[PDB]
Amino acid sequence: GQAFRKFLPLFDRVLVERSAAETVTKGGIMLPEKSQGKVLQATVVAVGSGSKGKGGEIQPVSVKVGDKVLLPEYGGTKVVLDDKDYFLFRDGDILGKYVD
Amino acid sequence: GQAFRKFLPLFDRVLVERSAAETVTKGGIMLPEKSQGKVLQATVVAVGSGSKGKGGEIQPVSVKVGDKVLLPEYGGTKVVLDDKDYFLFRDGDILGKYVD
Amino acid sequence: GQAFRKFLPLFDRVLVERSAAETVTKGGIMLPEKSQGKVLQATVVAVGSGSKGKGGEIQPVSVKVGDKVLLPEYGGTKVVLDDKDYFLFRDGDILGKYVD
Amino acid sequence: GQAFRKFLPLFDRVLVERSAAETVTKGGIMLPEKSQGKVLQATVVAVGSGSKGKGGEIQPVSVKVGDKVLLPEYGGTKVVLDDKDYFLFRDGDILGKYVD
Amino acid sequence: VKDGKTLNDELEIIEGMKFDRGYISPYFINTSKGQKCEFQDAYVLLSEKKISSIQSIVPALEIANAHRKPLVIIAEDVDGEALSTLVLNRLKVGLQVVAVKAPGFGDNRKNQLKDMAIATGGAVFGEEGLTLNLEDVQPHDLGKVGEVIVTKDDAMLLKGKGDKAQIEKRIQEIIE
Amino acid sequence: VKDGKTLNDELEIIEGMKFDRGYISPYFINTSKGQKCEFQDAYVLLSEKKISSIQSIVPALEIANAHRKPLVIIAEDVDGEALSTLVLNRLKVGLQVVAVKAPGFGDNRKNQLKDMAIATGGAVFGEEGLTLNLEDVQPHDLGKVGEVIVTKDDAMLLKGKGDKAQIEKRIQEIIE
Repeated sequence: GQAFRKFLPLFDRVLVERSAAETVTKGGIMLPEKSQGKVLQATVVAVGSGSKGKGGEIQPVSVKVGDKVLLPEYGGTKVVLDDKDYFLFRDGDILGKYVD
Repeated sequence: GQAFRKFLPLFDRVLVERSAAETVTKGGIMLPEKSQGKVLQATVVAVGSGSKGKGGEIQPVSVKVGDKVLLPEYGGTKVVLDDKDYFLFRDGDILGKYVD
Repeated sequence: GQAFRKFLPLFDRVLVERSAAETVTKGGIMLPEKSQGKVLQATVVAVGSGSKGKGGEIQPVSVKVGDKVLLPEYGGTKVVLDDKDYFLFRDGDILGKYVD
Repeated sequence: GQAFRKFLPLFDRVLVERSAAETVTKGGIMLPEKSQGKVLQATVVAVGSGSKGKGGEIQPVSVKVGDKVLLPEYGGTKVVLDDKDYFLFRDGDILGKYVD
Repeated sequence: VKDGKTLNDELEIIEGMKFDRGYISPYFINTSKGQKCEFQDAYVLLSEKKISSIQSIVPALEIANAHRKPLVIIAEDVDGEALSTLVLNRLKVGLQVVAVKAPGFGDNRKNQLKDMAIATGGAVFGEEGLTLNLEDVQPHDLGKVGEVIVTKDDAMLLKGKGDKAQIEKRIQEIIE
Repeated sequence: VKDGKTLNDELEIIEGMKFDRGYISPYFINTSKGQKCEFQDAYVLLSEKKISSIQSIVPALEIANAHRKPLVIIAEDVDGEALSTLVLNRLKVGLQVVAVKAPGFGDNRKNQLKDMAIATGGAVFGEEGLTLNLEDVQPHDLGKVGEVIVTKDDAMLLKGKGDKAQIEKRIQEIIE
């Protein structure tokens, strides 16, 4: 498993960073802040070593660092690193990967 | 597992597209939009690589891409790709396959 | 497993000590006590011998004593040792490790 | 497993005696009875033979008789032996051991 | 002026710091006299909000018993738990304590307890923006009063060693 | 015209920007005089809605303490948490602050706080369609006032460095 700035998740946790806030629209209009919620697209920066549940050898996380992923809506813990909010999910909870 | 337009589901997830909206009837009449609900017949476009739960080797998804399936009613996450709503289910939740 | 001052946690339990209270701010201001909650950063001081659940041989705890960890928010039992409050978590509940 | 005065716990149960009531304080003051709750420090007097759940051979209890332990808060059954209240916990529920 | 009861007029000069409020439990009476609790060279614990649990009250009584001096507990109220601890310590071996509520409705007491503190010398515990708690007290944090009388309806503190140079500043504050 | 109390008539010319509202906590008084908080060359933090948490209030106080100037906090209200932080910073080492509610009651306050802002020079935080938050403030985002007097019932800002060329535009707006 790979770490981040003085941080390392345990057994499954993945530390991701949500993407931009989408302030303005596509064409020409601009949006407020109470709207737009939390962006579900994120990038993975920290990955736990391997899955505790796997018998004998640990089962390594599948999402590798530097990937873009479609986060779920609810599950996730807020961590603060360098005054930047990062979100720690579980590897099972990550919906999809933006491979391209 | 096979991917889609810059998207790839995780272990069991399957990305399908619901079929037409059924605007008009069979014979000659036409229907509104608040009715007709969400169509349960869909086509599978993205398939996760394999089942995490299977010990040792991964268990690959059964529904292969390009098939028509009878979706369930409740379970499913709304994803947006290219401004088109696609729905991510789990492979266990897909009721039946329209083989023909 | 390693013990502490006349104390030794059972199978999965891990005993940690929360970090400072953060009385003043970074720049120049100073804060009250009803605020600031409970610090989530702690140091592990006691570690149970091994995991009971593991078949045959015990599975040892991974967080080793003397490490800094990002505790969870809810789970944890309050123990008092030498008139100092220490908190006993389970090893699965510890979110991250501050490796550096 | 070892027994007690005409008593023997089954498959996991541990019979322990809670420590003193802490009537007076450290320095010089003295306390009432409605306060002070139930002491969490106890001594183990009876230990079940072995764990039923373990496949094939039984998994023996870890806390051995004559030890001091930090009991949990809730779990526990009240038994009366010789007009003395003893409490039967499960071996998993015992938080820590006072080794010294 | 008040409606008297005798046949003649009477001039009553209430001296010291007296407030129309007596002890809570009728077990602190150590006088063998007309229902009075009488202390000399006593400590004073001034609390703004209630003293509910046995936890908060124990350190002050520890200090008092260690120094072996009586103690008055002027607080918003003494809950049944700390009250039971106090009465228990009183009826057996004999720690010298007594408890009383505050003088004034909501707001006046917040000033009057501060006046009492600086008149005897100490700190009001539980203040809004001071962050003083009962759990961390010290012998220099308790007020000292020469003579204390507590009957069933009124408490009188007489000789507060309260650093007159600061009570004079308080007097100037209140006159302004 | 008002019902006077003296024997003669009196002409009282309320000068500057005065509103009938005083400080919240009686701990900001640094005058040793007739119950006044008196500042010179102070900053002004104008908030439309309440300042509830310790989070939102800390950056403004950080700016004030860094620049070492007093601060007035004119808001809809100061919640007990930010209020406790302010009083704590006041009673110990001595950050110079003082807080007051808004003058107006309804929409009139929504206009009057903007008037005060442009008269002193700054931005009202929490506006409906402006998206200005307290967490991101800057030294040029706070108003500046030459002299401030806050008593128990009224606050007076006297000299607002507020870019008179724009307050004149405001005056034309209100006259139209």
